[PDB]
Amino acid sequence: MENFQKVEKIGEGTYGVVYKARNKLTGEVVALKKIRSTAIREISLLKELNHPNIVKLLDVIHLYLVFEFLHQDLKKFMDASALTGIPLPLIKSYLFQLLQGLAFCHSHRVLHRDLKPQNLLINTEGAIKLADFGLARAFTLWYRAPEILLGCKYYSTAVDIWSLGCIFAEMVTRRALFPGDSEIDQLFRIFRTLGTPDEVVWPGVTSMPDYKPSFPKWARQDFSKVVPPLDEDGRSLLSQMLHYDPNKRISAKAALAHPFFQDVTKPVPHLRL
Ligand SMILES: NC(=O)[C@H]1C(=O)NC(=O)N(c2ccccc2)C1=O
Repeated sequence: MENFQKVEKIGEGTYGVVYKARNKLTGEVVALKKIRSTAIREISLLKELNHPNIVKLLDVIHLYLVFEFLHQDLKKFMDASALTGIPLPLIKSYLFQLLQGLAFCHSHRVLHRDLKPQNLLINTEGAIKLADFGLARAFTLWYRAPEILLGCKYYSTAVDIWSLGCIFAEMVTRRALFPGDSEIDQLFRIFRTLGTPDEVVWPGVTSMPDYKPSFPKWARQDFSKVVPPLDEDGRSLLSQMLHYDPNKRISAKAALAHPFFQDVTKPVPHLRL
């Protein structure tokens, strides 16, 4: 658009093509997202959701969304760190920061609903920020909470804690926890790991729209097997983020007080930009 000069195509997304652009009025570099009234209302409310761990929506040019620009996303970083693995102190700092952003948005009744590594942006200062926050409501299974896969219509902020659980496990193991090709394959990958849910562990699950009594019954695996060699604090946190039951699932604000974060620090990553 006339205020901007597109500098380079960054890539793509569920919403459209993403470009690095330069504001000609001010020389600021931004991310410009070309999208494919209640939507623009909703998208616009997102302008007021400012937190240091949420990528800032600067304006909405009715659609192009102009966002604050960051050089790298967590998927690129993990891919680069795949041989060696991200050091624990950094995983912990990132998790802590993402929990802060979530707790903020969740306090304002705003959910992401589509968290994935390509949506988590990182800088050289050690920050990590949530991109595309809110855009789903305003208008890749791998990070989807089981309530959504089972057809719940009124899912909650819990869904983002699940997604972040899955990411936390991926940073630690250097492998996606639940890499599904179908909703059913997504769900079976989950069940094969945490076991097939039932009323014991998830009260009301059997009433979910897509629940089937004929689901194969798998036994739960130990978390020490799922995220070796994460320590006890980390595993304990992770198990609470990955509870089937959305009401048992730890809140972002609760997670921040977990003892895994007792010695959280803010390391700086090794970025090649
Ligand atoms: N602000 C953003 O949403 C973008 C950003 O600043 N930088 C960035 O690399 N991306 C991006 C991330 C992953 C794939 C394609 C583009 C953003 O979406």
